[PDB]
Amino acid sequence: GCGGLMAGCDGKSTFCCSGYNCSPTWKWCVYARP
Repeated sequence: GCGGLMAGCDGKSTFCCSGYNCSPTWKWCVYARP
């Protein structure tokens, strides 16, 4: 659903809320920085 700032993601393809990005090494959603 909507997860951001160390939010539980669990999935390298899981999408966060908005502006966040799930990390495959930490399994959570944090700020995105390409």
